[PDB]
Order: sequence, then structure tokens, then C-alpha cells
Amino acid sequence: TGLCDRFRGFYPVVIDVETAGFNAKTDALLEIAAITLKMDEQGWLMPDTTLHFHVEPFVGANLQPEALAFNGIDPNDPDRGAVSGYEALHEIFKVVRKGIKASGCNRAIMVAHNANFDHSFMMAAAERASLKRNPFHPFATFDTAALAGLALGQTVLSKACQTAGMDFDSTQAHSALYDTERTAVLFCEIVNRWKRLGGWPLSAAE
Amino acid sequence: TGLCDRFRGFYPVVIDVETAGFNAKTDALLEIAAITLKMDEQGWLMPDTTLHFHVEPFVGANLQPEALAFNGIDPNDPDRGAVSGYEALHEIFKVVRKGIKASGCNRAIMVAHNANFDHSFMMAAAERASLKRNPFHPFATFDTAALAGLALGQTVLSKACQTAGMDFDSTQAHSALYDTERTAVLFCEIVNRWKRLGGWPLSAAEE
Ligand SMILES: [Co+2]
Ligand SMILES: [Co+2]
Ligand SMILES: [Mg+2]
Ligand SMILES: [Mg+2]
Repeated sequence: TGLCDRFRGFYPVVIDVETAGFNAKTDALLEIAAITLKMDEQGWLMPDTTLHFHVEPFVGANLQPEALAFNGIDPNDPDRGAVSGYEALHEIFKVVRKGIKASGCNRAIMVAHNANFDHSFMMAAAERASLKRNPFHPFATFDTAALAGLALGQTVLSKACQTAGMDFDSTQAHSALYDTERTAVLFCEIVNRWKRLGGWPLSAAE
Repeated sequence: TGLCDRFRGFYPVVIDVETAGFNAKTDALLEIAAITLKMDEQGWLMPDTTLHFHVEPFVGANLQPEALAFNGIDPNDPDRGAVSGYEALHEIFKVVRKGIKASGCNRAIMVAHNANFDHSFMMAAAERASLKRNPFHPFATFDTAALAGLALGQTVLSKACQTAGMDFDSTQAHSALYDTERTAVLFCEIVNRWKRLGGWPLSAAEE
């Protein structure tokens, strides 16, 4: 019933980013949020710690007009309270390492909707900042689009949440924090439903 | 109980590649296999068509020594029955479009273990070949590592298959065809087990 027992020692951390384009190498990271998870004594999964940041475009970054028009972000607005990617990621890694230790896990794994995209941007931001001992697995992820495809027959975030009986407010859809929170509740509902129906533990079916 | 109903019209196709390195843009594709899926009238999921190819390294391709040592592949061996990437993918795409049409789906979705890797490579190969109307979704995948994590609490292919009660022969682990077939069976047993436990369809829980 321990978190470290559930995914062979992977510590699931839910992540969402907003960006200034599709290229993780060249395009700015603009927002990032992170939610760690915990299991209670009965082995039920729920959100734990929540972090969120507006991120300043890195020096030399590209910004796609079409991307800014899509997500509504204006990185030039001095009232957005941006911090550096270094500051944002450094804080996330600190919280994540602490969770990993506390829970007895060995490595963090990113949980995200269409996880490749977010993984790519987070890793590149990590590399730009020269952060040491990145707690996240360098290529494994838990894509909630695929998990929802299985659990709920839906692959789009908003539709998956709806099918799962969750609220989803589209006016908040371009916010990394909102998306991260909805995805965390979504992931937990999928893991918990699996357990509740007798799919886990593997011994439970008998 | 229709395949097209199961994943909002995504036609799932299991894929595995073997490569001459980690870079999808610059490293050679060396093997690729593909297995389409079908559902019976009761809604159970199983393999349909199987394809497999040894792939000739594309002109200008990089080949990492460490990658060849890892997977045991020697691209210079004239007995390996290699075909061009164009030929391999053209034939896979043809089988896939036919399945999509036959089943009434709208697009194919790649099923693979650590699917981003395979997706990157397949997309790059399609692009090198100038293939039109790629049946596959440009970024969505069904990663079986993540699905196995949920279903079986395991993320490594061989361990996942074992936990699922499947055989897994490590001497065949570097073969795209073998990996694809194991991954197809794994995916199907995960989908089928969810249905049989009463997790699908969504209305089953109250009947
Ligand atoms: Co940055
Ligand atoms: Co090729
Ligand atoms: Mg997102
Ligand atoms: Mg593979």
C-alpha cells in the first residue's frame, strides 16, 4: 500500500508547461507547474505538494507569435511575476528530491498529458540551467492521454476529465497550474478506480 | 464493441524499431515491425496483421558503434534481407490505411513501449521517404510502459510481460518483430483485463 511499491520505486510527479512554441530546444518555457502525489495508509493516491511559476523567457529564446496568441501569455508584461527557469526548476527539484527520500522511492517520473512535449521542455530547461542530479527519469513518462485512452476511452484532456466526472473549465485551459491540477486529479482517479475495481494489487482478484 | 468506438476513432498499431543510435534525425533506422489490431464481435482486442522489415541505413545516416554492439545488428551483412526505409514504411502505411478504412476509424495511433522513441524514428523515416498522407497521428501515442505501470506496476517490457504471465525470451530482445509481438500481446491483455474486470465499457460497473 506504499507509494514506492506501486510503480517499482518511481515517484510520480505531475507536470504541465506552457511555451512560446513547439520546439523544446529553441522556444521559451513560459509557465510550469508541478504536483507531487502521496498514498494514504490504505494505498489510495492523492495530490500532495503543489508548485507553480511564471517563467521568464531564457536569454536567446525564440517566441512564436502564433504560440503567444494561442495561450494568451505576454512575457513582456511586468506584472506577470516571472522567475528564471533556474529558480523554478531548482525549487521543483528540491521538493521532488525531498518527496522521493520521504517515500523511499529511487527516481521521479513525469506524469503529464501528452507527456513527451512537457518532458522535452522540462529537460531542456534543466539543461539550460545546468542543474545537477535531476531527480526525473531521463526518458520514461506516464502519459495521461494514453492512460485515459485505456481507462476512459478518451485522449483529450478536457473530454477525459468530463468522462471521468470531473469539472473542466475551458477559460483556464491555457494555465499550467490549472492543467496540472486537473491532470493530477485525473491520474489519481484512474489509478484509484483501477484499485477499487480489483485490478490492483495483483493478488486482489482472487 | 467496435474497434473504432474503443479509442474515439484511433486505429491502434503496435510498432517497434531498432536503430543505430538515440538520435531520430541523424541515426539509421535498422529494423521496424508493425502489428495492427482487431476486435471480435464481443469486443475483445487481438492482433490482426503483422509486418516486419530489416531496414537499409539511409544515405548519410550516422551509425553509433555502441548501438550496434548493443543490438547485435551488422548493417553491412548482405544476407540480412534489408529493404529501403521507403519500402518498409510504404508497405506499413498501406496496410494501416486499409485497416482504418475497413474498421471506420479516422487515424492510426502508435502503440509502443516507451513510445516517444519509436514515434520519433518512424516519423523521421516517413519524412526521409517523402511519404504522403501519413496515417499516424503526428504526436499522440499509446506508451505501453505507462500502461503497464498502471495495469501491472511495471515499466520494463520484459518484466511487464512476465508479471502479466507472458513468456519473454531475452535472446530475442533486440528483434523488432519479437518486441512488437510481445508488446501487442501485452497491450491486448491490458485492454482486455480492464474490460473483463468491469472497467469497460463505462456502464458495466452498474450492471
Ligand atoms: Co528556461
Ligand atoms: Co530510413
Ligand atoms: Mg499541456
Ligand atoms: Mg523498443
